[PDB]
Amino acid sequence: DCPSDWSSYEGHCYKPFSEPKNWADAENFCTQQHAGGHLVSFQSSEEADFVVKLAFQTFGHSIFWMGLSNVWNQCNWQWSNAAMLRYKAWAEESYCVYFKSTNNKWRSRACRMMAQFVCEFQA
Amino acid sequence: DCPSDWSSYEGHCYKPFSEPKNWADAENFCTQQHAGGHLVSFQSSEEADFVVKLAFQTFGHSIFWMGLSNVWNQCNWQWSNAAMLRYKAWAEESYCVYFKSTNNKWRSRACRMMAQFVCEFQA
Amino acid sequence: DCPSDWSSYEGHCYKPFSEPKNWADAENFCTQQHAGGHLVSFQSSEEADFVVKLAFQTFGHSIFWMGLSNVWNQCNWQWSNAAMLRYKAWAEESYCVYFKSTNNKWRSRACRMMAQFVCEFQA
Amino acid sequence: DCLSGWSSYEGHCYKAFEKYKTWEDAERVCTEQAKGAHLVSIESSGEADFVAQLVTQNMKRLDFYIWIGLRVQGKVKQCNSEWSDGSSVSYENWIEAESKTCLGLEKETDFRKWVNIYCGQQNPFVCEA
Amino acid sequence: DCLSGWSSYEGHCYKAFEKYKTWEDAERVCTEQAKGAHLVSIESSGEADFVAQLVTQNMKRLDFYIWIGLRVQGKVKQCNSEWSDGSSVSYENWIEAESKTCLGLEKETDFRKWVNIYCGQQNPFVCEA
Amino acid sequence: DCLSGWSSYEGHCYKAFEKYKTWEDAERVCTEQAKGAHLVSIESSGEADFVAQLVTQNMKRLDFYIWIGLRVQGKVKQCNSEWSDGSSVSYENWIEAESKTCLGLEKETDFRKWVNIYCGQQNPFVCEA
Ligand SMILES: [Ca+2]
Ligand SMILES: [Ca+2]
Ligand SMILES: [Ca+2]
Ligand SMILES: [Ca+2]
Ligand SMILES: [Ca+2]
Ligand SMILES: [Ca+2]
Repeated sequence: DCPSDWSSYEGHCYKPFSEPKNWADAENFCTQQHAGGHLVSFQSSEEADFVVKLAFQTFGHSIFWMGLSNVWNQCNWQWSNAAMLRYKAWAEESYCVYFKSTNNKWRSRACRMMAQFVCEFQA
Repeated sequence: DCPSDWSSYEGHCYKPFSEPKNWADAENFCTQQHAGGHLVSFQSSEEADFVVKLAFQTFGHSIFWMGLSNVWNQCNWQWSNAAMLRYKAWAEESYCVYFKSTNNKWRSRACRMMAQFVCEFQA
Repeated sequence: DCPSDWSSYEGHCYKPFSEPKNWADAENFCTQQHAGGHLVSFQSSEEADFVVKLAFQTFGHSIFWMGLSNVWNQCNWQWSNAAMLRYKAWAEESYCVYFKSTNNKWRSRACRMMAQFVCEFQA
Repeated sequence: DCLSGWSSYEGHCYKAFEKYKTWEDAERVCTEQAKGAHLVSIESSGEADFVAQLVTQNMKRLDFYIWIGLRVQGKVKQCNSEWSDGSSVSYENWIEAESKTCLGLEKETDFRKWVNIYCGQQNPFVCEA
Repeated sequence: DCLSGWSSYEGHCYKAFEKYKTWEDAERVCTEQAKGAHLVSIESSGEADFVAQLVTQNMKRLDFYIWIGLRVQGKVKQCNSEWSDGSSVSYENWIEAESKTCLGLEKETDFRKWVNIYCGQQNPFVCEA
Repeated sequence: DCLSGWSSYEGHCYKAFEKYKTWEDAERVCTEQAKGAHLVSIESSGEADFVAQLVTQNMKRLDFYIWIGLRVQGKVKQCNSEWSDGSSVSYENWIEAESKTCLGLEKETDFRKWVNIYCGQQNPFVCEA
């Protein structure tokens, strides 16, 4: 059951937002937007397609954050020469996932950067 | 003749709309927006330049439908081994033509997809 | 000490505008805005990230003009056979530089084309 | 039966290749490779399942499009000769890569549906004899 | 005479090649074809018409750019010394592909106008001897 | 000591190659240089700057990323297993080029910082032995 401004798809409420924010802020914003509020999670291709067209219908051609962050930070980074990774020199701290409203394809963008977003909750 | 909001070019009226619709719906919306109303049809590069400029001036950086659809449905699809085409599992029914307000190059997209558009009518 | 609604970065005032104009007109517009007013100029990656961010936060996903024009007009154009460059048949007279609010990469676009823009001035 | 590498299915032999080639060249490889072999022809749903199972089972990077042998015969950009307002399509300004007249399978659609893609892409493929 | 396959026009020989090479390569192939041959140098409207003519009549695929011999000599991102505010350009962050310092012909302008494109593109070409 | 054309730095030899190879192909060229050679491993600040200096002093074009020996082990598009809502990441639809799990150096950062790039890119590199 969706508060008249949030849209419904399979028992969930979704809503796109205009003000560009970094990933962190956007995630935290969604939480304060509703009980159980979070940045959009795609559990299927059909949910993805719903959100994408919703986003386009609401704010046109732009880019929006999904609820996936620090994507590679926890991976197993190894120097091919088996040297211990001690010294670090990362240009960008961590990458987050976003989608462009033209399709449901997943793309990465540095989390500190701006993008619009879609929040969702269960109710 | 061009009413309020419609722009004239060579005895034709054009007007960009921002409500995202799929191809079928965009075309129909154009038809009931004025007699002879249709989806913009490009018949020269200057005409395309005009429309593209119009589209960017009015709505900025986005994607817009053009009056061409089911682009390859009537094509001669043949198997390389000359097998008989009977079974078919296209993931997508049809593809329609759209332009990006960035340039006047034609691009293809699944007709059921969301996109903004420009209607056009003569005289 | 930037005017009402202009942003500040390292003693400079910056402001993105929504009305699309070609390069020349956007540059003139910027001059008529304040003394020492011109189309934005990048001197470092920091300033670039600042402006790209401002542009995104203000107008979303779009393309904006930089204060660099006629990029190749004064270059040494030569025919590989050393023929005299008497006859001309250029499609477009000059190319100008712009960025896309998704990042700080430099791109080129014919100067007669529309694009949004960011003005910059000092003090 | 078949040759080493090629799997049998209802009187035919198939083999997935992880050489990233262009449609014209993928077809080329298949012809060089066996008894009048070609890019796979999906002629039934059973075969559709077979090829999908084959692709996933024998392949490393399942994050690309995989070529099948169906494409538009004849160099045409679009086949619809008319605009919605009855005019004849004369002037065209297609981005050559925007003419997706070749077909391939992809992960999203469980390697069972055919998606339109530009023939110039470089993708893995499946051959059939 | 001219070489076989080369059409003459005002005391020079021309030939369209449907190979897809980068500007630098296309220029090399042209040199190898005949003594003193290079990419076409259009010095007059009539020559512009001839080359356009030859292209549309002798080319199988006309949806790409066909290289001509006019380009910027060497490593040049931009030749403008400074920004509109008077400050010199030091820091630059170009996209390699955005430096369109080579010129080619296209169908949209009926192969009669010179369009700026990235030199690393692979397109057909017309040689002149 | 070092072979002809290789620069020494704290007991190791380095050589910049201006070949455009993918990460795996670049690593392969290093491995073919010597039993023990691989792509460069930046393990301290002084080494970071030596390499940075090597690149700017030896490469004729600083317009690309130069590959270094750091990358993700495995065939994982991302290592975060849960969405911010708690859900597990089962379904995914990554563009293969968006998984930037290989690193390189670039002019924007003076070849001192490591950038996340798609392993399938063709970039020049430095080998260390
Ligand atoms: Ca969900
Ligand atoms: Ca028309
Ligand atoms: Ca500045
Ligand atoms: Ca078959
Ligand atoms: Ca000549
Ligand atoms: Ca080391």
